[PDB]
Amino acid sequence: ASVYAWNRKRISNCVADYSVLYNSASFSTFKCYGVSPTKLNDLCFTNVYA
Amino acid sequence: GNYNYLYRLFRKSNLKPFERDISTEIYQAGSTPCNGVKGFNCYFPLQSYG
Repeated sequence: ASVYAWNRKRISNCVADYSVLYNSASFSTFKCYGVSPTKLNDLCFTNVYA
Repeated sequence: GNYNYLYRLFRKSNLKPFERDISTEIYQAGSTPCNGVKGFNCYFPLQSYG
């Protein structure tokens, strides 16, 4: 989508395997600002908005 | 910019009481090994305050 009309995709009612996404090397910028990347696979959250 | 003071942002384990870490070795942030050379998913443990 465009930046002024960004599509918000909601992730819920599923298990997220962040290991596969974190081990993919094609993402040139993988920066987190409020949590820890090494703790994503243990912590729990109500929902994810993309 | 006083960058002379640095802190250990990344480490593989929490420290025991009265334990000092002075080893300036590279940190492996992902599944890809670093082999002592900086690169993708290879971030230095020590960062400077701005």
